[PDB]
Amino acid sequence: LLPPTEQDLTKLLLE
Amino acid sequence: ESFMTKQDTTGKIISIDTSSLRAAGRTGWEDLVRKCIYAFFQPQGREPSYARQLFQEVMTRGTASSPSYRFILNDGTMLSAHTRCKLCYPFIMGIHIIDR
Repeated sequence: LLPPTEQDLTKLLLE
Repeated sequence: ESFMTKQDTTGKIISIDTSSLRAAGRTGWEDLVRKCIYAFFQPQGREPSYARQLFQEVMTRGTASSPSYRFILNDGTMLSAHTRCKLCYPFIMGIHIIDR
């Protein structure tokens, strides 16, 4: 299991 | 006060629903999600993180639940949250309740 990076979360929150 | 995630069956978060947080009238909510998640994935002293423990449990038996974990907003406000997740039919629905 791999934690999300700050860019990943940016992705998610834009969608 | 809460928000929701779905993860695929490798653990990658594939979406977040911030609806109820956005309906809640407080600023700061982006920092809040960002912080709560990172806490959720933080190792626990020497035991694995709550996110690793729940992911192993939910995949083996379709439900898992974490104790409370604390995290700190940009202005040093201290919060706590806990997570419950279920395997749905294929994906992991998680909810994160903020005890304030």
